[PDB]
Amino acid sequence: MFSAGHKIKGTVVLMPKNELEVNPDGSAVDNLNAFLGRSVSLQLISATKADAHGKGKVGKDTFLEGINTSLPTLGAGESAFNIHFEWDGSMGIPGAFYIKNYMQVEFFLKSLTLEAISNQGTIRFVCNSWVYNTKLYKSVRIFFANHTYVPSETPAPLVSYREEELKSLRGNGTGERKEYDRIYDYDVYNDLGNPDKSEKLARPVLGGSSTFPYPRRGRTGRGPTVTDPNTEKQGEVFYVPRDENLGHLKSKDALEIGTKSLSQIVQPAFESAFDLKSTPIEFHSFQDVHDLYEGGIKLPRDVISTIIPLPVIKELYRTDGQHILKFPQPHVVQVSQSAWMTDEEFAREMIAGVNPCVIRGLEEFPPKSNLDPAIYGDQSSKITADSLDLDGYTMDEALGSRRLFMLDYHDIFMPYVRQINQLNSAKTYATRTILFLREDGTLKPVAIELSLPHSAGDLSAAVSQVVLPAKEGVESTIWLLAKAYVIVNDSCYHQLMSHWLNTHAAMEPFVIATHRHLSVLHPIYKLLTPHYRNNMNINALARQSLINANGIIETTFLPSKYSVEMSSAVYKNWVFTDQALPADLIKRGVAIKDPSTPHGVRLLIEDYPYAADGLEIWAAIKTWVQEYVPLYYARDDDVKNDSELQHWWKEAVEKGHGDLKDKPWWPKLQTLEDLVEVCLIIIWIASALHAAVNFGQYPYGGLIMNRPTASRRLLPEKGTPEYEEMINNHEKAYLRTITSKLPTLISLSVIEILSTHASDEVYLGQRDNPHWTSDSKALQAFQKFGNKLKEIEEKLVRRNNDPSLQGNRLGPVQLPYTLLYPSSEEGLTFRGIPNSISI
Ligand SMILES: [Fe+3]
Repeated sequence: MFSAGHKIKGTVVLMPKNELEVNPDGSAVDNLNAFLGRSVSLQLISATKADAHGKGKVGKDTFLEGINTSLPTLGAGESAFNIHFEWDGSMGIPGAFYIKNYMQVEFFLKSLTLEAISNQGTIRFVCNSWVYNTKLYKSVRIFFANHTYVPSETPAPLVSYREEELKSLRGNGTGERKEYDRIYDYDVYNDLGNPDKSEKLARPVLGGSSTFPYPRRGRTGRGPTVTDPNTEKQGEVFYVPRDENLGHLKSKDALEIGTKSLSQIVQPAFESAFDLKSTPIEFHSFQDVHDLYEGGIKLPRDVISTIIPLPVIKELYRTDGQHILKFPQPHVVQVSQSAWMTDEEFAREMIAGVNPCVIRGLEEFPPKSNLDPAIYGDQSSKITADSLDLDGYTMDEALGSRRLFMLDYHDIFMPYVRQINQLNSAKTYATRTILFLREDGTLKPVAIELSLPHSAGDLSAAVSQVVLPAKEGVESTIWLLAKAYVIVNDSCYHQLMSHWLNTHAAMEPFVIATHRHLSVLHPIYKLLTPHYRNNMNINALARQSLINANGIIETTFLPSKYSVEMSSAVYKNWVFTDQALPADLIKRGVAIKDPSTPHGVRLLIEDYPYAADGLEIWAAIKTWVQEYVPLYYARDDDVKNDSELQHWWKEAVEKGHGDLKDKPWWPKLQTLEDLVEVCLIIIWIASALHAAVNFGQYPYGGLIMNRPTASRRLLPEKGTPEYEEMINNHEKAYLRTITSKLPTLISLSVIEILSTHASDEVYLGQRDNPHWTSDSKALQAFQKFGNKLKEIEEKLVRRNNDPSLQGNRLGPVQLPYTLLYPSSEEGLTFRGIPNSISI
């Protein structure tokens, strides 16, 4: 009965821990009824009625009453609970709530729904957050209703709560971070080396210096190593704010745990098989490589037994359960097993492959170098115009008609060649490949320059050289090897720069800044956060097993211990505004500004799959951001006066990407134009850019010959048995040059995991909850965005089905370019654009 205290009917949906992360000895059930009694209490907070302090009034401690089992639309191992609050109309309208978990074990709170049949009828709270036992928290967990507000629009009673929650999220910059902590802060990459285990595992700190600038990462606070105070000590779990590590109902969907298992468990098992000489140490012919996805590879019983039961890992190979591991057939060989060897495919993959964003237009000949000849010797190119086959065109005609392009790794790799070549089993060249756009619209490679630095007293007699296309004799073998050296350069740049640096590492500082300065009520927070899903989690796991000293990348890629620092050298030239698709195309000389076109740019290679499909996605995102922003910012002054926004941007730049705060190109955030730009670029990088460079890894690189990760020797001298091998056994010559069999098994496994779409992925044009905001306007705009993406996909399908575009969109491998199709089912699909860098 009501006595100046009326009742509000509410429903709590939560997931018991044994749902998102289960294992036999991890189901401490204590079913539904244990959540009753005095186990969980919530308190409504008023958004309209305030106390003597200006803070909204707080209701009574209310405990769950019972298990609600009414609506079908409730899945994912979720449970609904009935609860009633004593909230008289005088208490105003609830806009938030406190929650205390008195149980020992934490649970995952999905939402609260107040069916307050009066005003708006229904008040919704989308929580999606783990609630640990109350004794573990310094302050009570607070959640807000799904309303959106810029700081100036926050209801007065909620103003203090909004700011306190942000202060809580920031922490104070000290202390070892714990599992239940939700503290976002920055730190340099000083956690990769392992000096305490060995001086050989000591690595330079990346970030915080002019020698090694680098984006910041999430602070973990484990403390100094015993031997080095600048290096953070080892830890079995690399912390990420609690909700950044949400589980999966299905174990097979926890793809990010794969790298740890592969490095620590699978790799040592593979190694033993080789140490015991139970399998040939090297591939002896191309068929030995093809065998991996056909009949498979035979390994010792206990190596199969070590692999076969592991979650995620067991999904990577088919097995007989005793001796065979069989990898899935890579997309690149599904129609033709030899097409990867063609010059047509080599050039096509530069515009439609795994790394379609490095090629540049060449407007002068010969190509020039900006490196010091005093250090590296004469840097003039040795490629002669007269030696090239440009389909009848003269050099001047090719240059003027904008038909000359290049894949230039000369200046990028030259500074590292000497030190990489001093390593055992690592030999590389700083390569440059010249390409010509034929009249038929396809690209053809016309020359490759294999350069080596030359200094006084060089012990090595190896010299630089230019290799030209050849289809027969030893010359054809030399040209095939030349393409291999180029792809090793490309694979390394792709893995470390196009992929790791530009997406994973560049985005983390924005994730941290967003949680530290934009409240969950903020429209820009709601706009950006979906594009951060799993990013910090995958990054922390990467720092621990992928990019760490002796981790997966160092043990499978050419640069070895120099891998990650090379990406710091490249970061010196990373420009935020150049990450925008149009600016990138223009900067690389593959497109020119053209106001008369729909996208504002004219492509110099009209059928450049990545760029043409990408511009369509870029346009759809821009339209969405341009429609969303106005809903909350009427004029430029509103942007300038948003305190959270200014704080967020100031920190993202001066702290997150602090080593480059001194650059002239950082956008200011004083106008509506600036805001749309920064958000558009962030969303682009997290979704489409990452998808384009990530999901083709196994599809193209699943055949080691197509995408070698390392080279082990330079070209042989004419009078040596190695030279004789090129003439007599070119397959063996090729295999001895590229990645060895053991590291191949490990790298194929990693890229297989990274190219897989978890079944619980949230794609571009999707949100994890249909009530992310109460604002119907923002909800309409998002609907248009999704409809437009479906429209774009129909168009890309037509492009792939158009025979006149077969040369660049399909190639001799007959693999339709689907990497930029917005949607996809689960698996290794070669399509689908996730909202974020989630793997
Ligand atoms: Fe990735």
